[PDB]
Amino acid sequence: SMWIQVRTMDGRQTHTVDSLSRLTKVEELRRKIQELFHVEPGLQRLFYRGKQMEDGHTLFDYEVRLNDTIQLLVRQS
Repeated sequence: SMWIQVRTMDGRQTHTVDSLSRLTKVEELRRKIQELFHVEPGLQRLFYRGKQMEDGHTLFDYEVRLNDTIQLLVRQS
């Protein structure tokens, strides 16, 4: 069980996502992020240490650890 921070690329908005496991899928993270930031998954692009995060992969795949941060960019289209 784990928690991570999601912060916008501009720095202005941040939310903890919790009740995750290291096996959580990126697509599932996108859905959690929608509830908190109100951004449809299709417009979310997620970055971990500058690397774009892809569906089908887990947090463990990206080596994300407890309370690490991932960036959210919101596309216009």
